[PDB]
Amino acid sequence: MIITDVEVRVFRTTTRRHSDSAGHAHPGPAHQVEQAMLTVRTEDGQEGHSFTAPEIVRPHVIEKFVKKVLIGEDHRDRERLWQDLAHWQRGSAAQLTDRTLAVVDCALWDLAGRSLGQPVYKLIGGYRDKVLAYGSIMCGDELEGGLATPEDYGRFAETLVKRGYKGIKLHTWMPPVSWAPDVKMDLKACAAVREAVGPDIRLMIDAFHWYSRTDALALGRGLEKLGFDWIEEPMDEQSLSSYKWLSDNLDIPVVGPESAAGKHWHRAEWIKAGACDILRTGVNDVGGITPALKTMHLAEAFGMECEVHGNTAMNLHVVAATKNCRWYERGLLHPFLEYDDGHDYLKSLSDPMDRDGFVHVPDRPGLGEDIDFTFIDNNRV
Ligand SMILES: [Mg+2]
Repeated sequence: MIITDVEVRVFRTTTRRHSDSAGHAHPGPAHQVEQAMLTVRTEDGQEGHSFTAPEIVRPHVIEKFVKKVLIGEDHRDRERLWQDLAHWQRGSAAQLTDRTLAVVDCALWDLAGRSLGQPVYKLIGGYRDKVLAYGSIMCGDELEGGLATPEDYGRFAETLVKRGYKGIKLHTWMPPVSWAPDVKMDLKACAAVREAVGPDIRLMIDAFHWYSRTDALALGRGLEKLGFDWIEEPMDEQSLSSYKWLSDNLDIPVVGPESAAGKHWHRAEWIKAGACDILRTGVNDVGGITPALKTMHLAEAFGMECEVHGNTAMNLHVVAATKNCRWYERGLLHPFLEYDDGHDYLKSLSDPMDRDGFVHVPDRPGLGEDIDFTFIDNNRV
């Protein structure tokens, strides 16, 4: 069960998903994007895999940090290995990130699952085999017929309800969109969606992540008359105090923190200070499945829900293994893209959804990602 190799394979995936200068996703021309796959192998030849961006698992990080911690170690000692990596972050000159911790932890979970022939959520201790998912809409754009106007969001929302989604979350306009951000426009989009889907579909909004306190209050107040389930990260999450203030001034539930650093430790501070009404976590945000589970348990002890940020198997398994999370986040979605088509490097979807809005966790070992190793080999960088 001893780890003998840690390898990274970079390949090209064909996609229409682009990201602007601020990191927001948008649909664009079909192009090839470099993707990396991390593989951990043991003495007996068993392997575990996980995907991430090339820079996160580049040679510098693999040689200086990851191999030194994993090679020659019992792969099942996930807590000891995660803690070893966490301990080296402070002195890593800012290069050993939570993102690197997440991919390594995920590969370790996949390795244990594949080695035992067990789905990761079943190994953790399963709670549910299927879970409701909300359609998470991409940030706004300036594409005619895409997500350029409030009406465009309303029209896309109708399409998502038809698909089966019981919940819908809007990500509104953000720079570099020429005129963004604009609280009034964001509210018009929210109103358009509510008008289009009716009062029975659950709605949420994840607007510009850096609004001032005054703008966030105006946004939240406008959401009141629309009956939205929650307002997500409307202000810079580095300001815990701003969230304590905003929560005390809004009726609508505030969910967070999504992007704030500090992993589960910082999440505890948000609970202690009453900075949110619903907690938030994510495998990529807190450094892996291991710390994500800790954040779920933390929230549960306070009788709170903890909504998991992000799609893909790693997050789906956390959701399936816990009770205090209302949804699995399926997206990001856009009218110009067909999410159900999947990825070219995966033979099947990790998160198939039925016509009733329930995603069914695949009955496959580990994270259950149906990897097309042949495609990856044929498209190596
Ligand atoms: Mg968000």
